[PDB]
Amino acid sequence: QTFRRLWPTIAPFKAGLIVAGVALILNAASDTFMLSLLKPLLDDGFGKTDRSVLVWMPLVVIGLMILRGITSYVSSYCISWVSGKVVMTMRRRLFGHMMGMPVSFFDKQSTGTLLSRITYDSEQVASSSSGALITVVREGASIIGLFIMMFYYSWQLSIILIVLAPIVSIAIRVVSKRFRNISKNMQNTMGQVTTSAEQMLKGHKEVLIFGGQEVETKRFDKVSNRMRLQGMKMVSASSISDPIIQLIASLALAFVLYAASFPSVMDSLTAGTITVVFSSMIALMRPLKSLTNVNAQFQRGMAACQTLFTILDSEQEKDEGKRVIERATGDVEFRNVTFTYPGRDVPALRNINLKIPAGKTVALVGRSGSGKSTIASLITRFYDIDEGEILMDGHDLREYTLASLRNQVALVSQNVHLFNDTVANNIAYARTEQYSREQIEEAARMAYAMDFINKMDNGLDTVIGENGVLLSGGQRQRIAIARALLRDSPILILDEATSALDTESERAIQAALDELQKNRTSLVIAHRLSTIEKADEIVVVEDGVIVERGTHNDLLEHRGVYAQLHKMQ
Amino acid sequence: QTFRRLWPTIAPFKAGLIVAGVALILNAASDTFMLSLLKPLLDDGFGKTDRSVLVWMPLVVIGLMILRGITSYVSSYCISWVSGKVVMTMRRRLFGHMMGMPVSFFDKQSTGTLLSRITYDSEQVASSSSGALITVVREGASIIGLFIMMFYYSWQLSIILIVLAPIVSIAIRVVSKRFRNISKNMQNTMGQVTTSAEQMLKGHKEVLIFGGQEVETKRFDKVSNRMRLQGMKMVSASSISDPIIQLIASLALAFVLYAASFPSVMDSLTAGTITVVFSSMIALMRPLKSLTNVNAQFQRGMAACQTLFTILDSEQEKDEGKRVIERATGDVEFRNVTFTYPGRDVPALRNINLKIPAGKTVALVGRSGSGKSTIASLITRFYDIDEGEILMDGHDLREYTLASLRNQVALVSQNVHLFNDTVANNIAYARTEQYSREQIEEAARMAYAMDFINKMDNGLDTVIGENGVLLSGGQRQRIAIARALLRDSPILILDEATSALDTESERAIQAALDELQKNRTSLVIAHRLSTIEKADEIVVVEDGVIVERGTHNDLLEHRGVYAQLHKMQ
Repeated sequence: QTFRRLWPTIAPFKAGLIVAGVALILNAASDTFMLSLLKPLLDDGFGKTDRSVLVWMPLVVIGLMILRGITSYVSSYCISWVSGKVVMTMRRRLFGHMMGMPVSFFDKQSTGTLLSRITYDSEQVASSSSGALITVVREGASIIGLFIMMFYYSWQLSIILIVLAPIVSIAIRVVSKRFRNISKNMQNTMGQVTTSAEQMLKGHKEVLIFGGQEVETKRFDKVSNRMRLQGMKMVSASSISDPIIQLIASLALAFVLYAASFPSVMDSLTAGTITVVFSSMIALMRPLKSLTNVNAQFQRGMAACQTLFTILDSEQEKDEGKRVIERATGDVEFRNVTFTYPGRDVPALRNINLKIPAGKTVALVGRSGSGKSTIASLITRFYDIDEGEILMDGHDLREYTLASLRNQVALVSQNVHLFNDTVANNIAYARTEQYSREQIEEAARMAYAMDFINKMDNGLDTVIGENGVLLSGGQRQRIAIARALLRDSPILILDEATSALDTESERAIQAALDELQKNRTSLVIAHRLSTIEKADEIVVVEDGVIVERGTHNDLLEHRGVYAQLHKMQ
Repeated sequence: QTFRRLWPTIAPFKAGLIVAGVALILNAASDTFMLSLLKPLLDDGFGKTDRSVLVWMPLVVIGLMILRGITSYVSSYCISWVSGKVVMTMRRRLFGHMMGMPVSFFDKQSTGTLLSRITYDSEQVASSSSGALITVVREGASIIGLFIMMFYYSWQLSIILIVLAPIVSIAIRVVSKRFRNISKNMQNTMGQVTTSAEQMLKGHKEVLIFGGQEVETKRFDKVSNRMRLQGMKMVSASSISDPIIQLIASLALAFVLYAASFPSVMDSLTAGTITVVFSSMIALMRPLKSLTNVNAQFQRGMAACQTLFTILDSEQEKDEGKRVIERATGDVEFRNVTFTYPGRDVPALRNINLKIPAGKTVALVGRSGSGKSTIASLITRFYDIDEGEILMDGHDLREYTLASLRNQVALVSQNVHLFNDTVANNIAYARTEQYSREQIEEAARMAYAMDFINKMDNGLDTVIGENGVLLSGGQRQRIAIARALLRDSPILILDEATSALDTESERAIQAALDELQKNRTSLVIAHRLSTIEKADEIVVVEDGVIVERGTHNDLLEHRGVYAQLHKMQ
């Protein structure tokens, strides 16, 4: 169905398919013709000469279905490798859906969407490989059991099991429907086990540090019991499906009783051998069980790949296209640009038409919490949606090829999202192309005895707590400055990094980058006097509105806000 | 084996066990006695009177094994519910292993250890339920097929299939061994898929904000291909196991050829009916396939519950026991206490014997990054290991019942670990017992127009980005102060929370808590003049050593460090 758009994937796939199918074909050859042993065997009194070739053949056929063992295995390996590689493909590509998602909403929720990957993934693997393989094995045996019976034995007897097979068919049909539905929406509901995992992330150290130890327990209570009884729900749904196929195997098998009874009532036939055919009948219902269980388990397979295609696709929006911006610095000017993240809530910026040149490194100012941060995601184009619009350098903000554009600017956030790392990465990361640890060594050392860890330089291969845990804030803070010591891009901007820092390496890095980078606009906020005197221009934009700008020295008298800023401290 | 310590879990379990077992017993009754239909059926020429009761019975037996359908289902539901509830139990309890782990090492790594839960969990469920249930169904049919053959038919024929069954036994034995081993260490190796998920967490927004878009791809390259070819590795290992049981079903089934041949060579018997018994032989090898696949899949089951018991247990260390500390404030004094997190690296604190009373709220000072933070985890007893030792109030730090002890102090970290939240939690969380939103309303409002979000108070039910994303830093910072507006405990301490804050609500909360809490020692660091004048005592402890303390006013001349601190800014 949708399975038909599963179908395009690739051709060598088709090869493994044919491999397994013909394999089962050769499961069937000696199960049916197995009956073509027992069949003439049993009737003829074996005589001796008949007993001769008879007693001879089991050696042969036994070599034959043990052969069917190895062949079966072959096809198993091949198709398995096929299936696996398919999973591989999806996992990456739809990871290109999730990275393909990115930030604007992908802000909202994180690790629920995460576990989509791992645990909307693995069980779909198992269901795919296991389920599919076990399904295939079945119906060749069943089918052949029918056909051999039908024409290869008897025609009104054909009418018999072909009374079964259409009706049987519609049975698998309705089962496939009701159940593909129910357990489909099930795994939809189990994505809330992914919720569970997500929240139990959010445990981490926090409750531990308040001493709230029993609310966790409550958390796994509400969701865990719900989802676990949920599992039992669909297990009972499964063993409910096994009857509905069994009750049609009860009416179907029962119709073999009619087959058992009706010629028995009036036999135009010789029972004789064809009695043997009934053995197949027994064998026929033997795989029955598996299917239900299988299908249930396998139903999973169709289902999340389903939701991954469907629910997984959207929004890597675009770029009009260009080059990179050269390191030649543009000028940052916007027109009537304002936004707020939520909804009907009015834009957090009141409104603004940006203007600055580059080479003017201006002190940005506003009382915090103000969406003062927004310009970043704005200017970094985290948000394309623009009330008012931007052509920077006579060409619009969104005409600029994505990374190449973003190769205009780097930044330090209000805070740090970092890795477990040695010197290896979050310094050397920014663009790994230069990892040179001469160049990295002293390049980070351009944060000037951030090279110094405490009375030490770290065993430079020693990895860190992901956000830095293993020591107090300063050094990692300085790292968060250090990522910008490397990549240079036609404009750079930094903010609020100084949190626990000393004033020393702070200011020395101020003038240091000044010297280094004069001619980019470098924009920043401070609660300290640090840049607010020395930034070659000053601007105070508070909340979503600019109160003032120009040279701060004008603004100590011109307003009281900056005055008191200094005047207090 | 270890399965024998799986065994203690509970009794109603035993009930469901008996349920399923006797169930399969009644699968078997009419498969064997099914042969006890075909058997006398086929030989006797049916006559009519023989044909009468014969053609009669299929109605009966067909009602009987369709009965076996419903019975089978019953036992399925019951045992399933059993298995599920067992999983539930573990998931919580060993979550009490992981919380049972806590911080000291549990610092080191987070979300790899995480996915242990979800994806060392779910597949173990599937393997448990599915695998176990499918296993049980098998050997009752096999066994009975043997026994009915052995004594219920023929004794030297007993010798036949009991030539099989011991040898067959040792076959399942070696399979169980080699494979329990190999796929056991496999899932050990797949816990590195949990690694994968963990790192792809660490993608989140960071690379996105640098523009490093192709290193991710590399990350799923190295691990993803490895683990996926790893899956194929154990799939091929499985379909390698199916032969080794098939080659002993090739030698075993082949020994049925001997059974087929040897009496055929010289028959002391009447073949006749007992020819029919061979049908069972065919049916016998029919379940064969499943086991291998099953066992492989099921092997998973033993395995992580294995590693969960084993690898999951340790360290909720202890408490000597006491009451809570009363809100009556102790005095914080240590003896020769110093530590550093890493290894052979010498303690980050040089050494210290703490002393302060409570009611003295002292300005703690040191250049940051210095392990200045450590005292927290120290004093909060995140680290029991103490070079030098502590009896605070003549009774040791570790004599104090855990939370109750920690009910002496609350704190704001150097940073924020928070939730998606409305007003609902991270303010109201601290101890949910008072969520009172009068009391919460103005209790958080004790952060004084932190009540104010921007020109607004949030729709007070509006949840936030987990770390607060939806607006700039200030308000959530103030929240991180607000968690301490509620819980009071015989001492409180706060640090570095003011990061983007204004000075206004900062200082007003300073004196506000002063007024409110005088008589606890309240200890803090600042890069601002804020508390450094007004903290009723002053201490500068830099790096792992105390340089100075007393009244700062003594220390502006007495050292230059504080002087310049002010004197610069």
